[PDB]
Amino acid sequence: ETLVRPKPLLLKLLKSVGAQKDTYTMKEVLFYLGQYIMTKRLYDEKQQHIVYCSNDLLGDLFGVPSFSVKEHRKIYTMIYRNLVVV
Amino acid sequence: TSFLEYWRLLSP
Repeated sequence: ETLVRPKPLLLKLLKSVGAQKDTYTMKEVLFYLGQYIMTKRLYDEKQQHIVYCSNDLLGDLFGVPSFSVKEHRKIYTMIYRNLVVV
Repeated sequence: TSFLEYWRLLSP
């Protein structure tokens, strides 16, 4: 119900995996973002919670060259800091 | 992918 307009960098990540809209739901932002890491195979193949994005656009949005998906606050900081809520 | 299960713990 609550819609978001993602900022230029976060939008290029969602759009680079096949998403064509500009206003998203939180479910869609999390789907397309998780699909971006899977398509780009950014996850550590053995412990798939670790995400390497040092030479990736995701790293600019994140701040660090790597993160663990278990760090929810850190992931939600990048998500809401790079979107406009309506 | 075991990645996807980890990532689903983000939402709702």
